[PDB]
Amino acid sequence: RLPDALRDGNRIFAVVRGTATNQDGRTETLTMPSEDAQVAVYRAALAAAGVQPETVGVVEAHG
Amino acid sequence: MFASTGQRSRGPSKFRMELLSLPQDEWAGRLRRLLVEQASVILRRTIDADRSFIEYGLDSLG
Ligand SMILES: *[C@H](CCCCCCCCCCCCCC)C(=O)NCCNC(=O)CCNC(=O)[C@H](O)C(C)(C)COP(*)(=O)O
Repeated sequence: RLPDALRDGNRIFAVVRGTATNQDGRTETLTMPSEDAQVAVYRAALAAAGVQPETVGVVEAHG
Repeated sequence: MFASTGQRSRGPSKFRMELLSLPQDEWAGRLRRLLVEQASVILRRTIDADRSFIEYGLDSLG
């Protein structure tokens, strides 16, 4: 927890502020991804982190 | 004396030519029957002409 890490003065590399989970549902096949589901989980992560997409400049995709 | 013959001399798709000869409206029915037959063969089970192949289990490999 970031408050406790700051309180104990430990080495901090970076802070994660939001994580989200979503499922594609019934896509075309069992392995087909869903663009809409990906957008939904992006929105959920942005909302949970309390931040705007314009703030983020680097995206590490599954690729 | 020739009796009959059944050799695999199909070669080019006589189906394509016979469909081309037939009026374009017939093309839908013949293609429908061909697809239904082939899909029933590959999926091993008979199928309906309107039910989705997804609900018949047509995977990526299929
Ligand atoms: C994760 C890829 C991990 C695959 C590992 C395979 C392991 C073999 C079995 C493990 C047994 C475990 C033992 C338990 C007792 C991943 O990041 N997925 C790659 C991206 N995933 C996808 O986007 C699916 C990839 N697409 C495709 O390649 C096509 O969907 C396929 C190949 C299904 C064909 O076309 P179809 O979708 O039209």
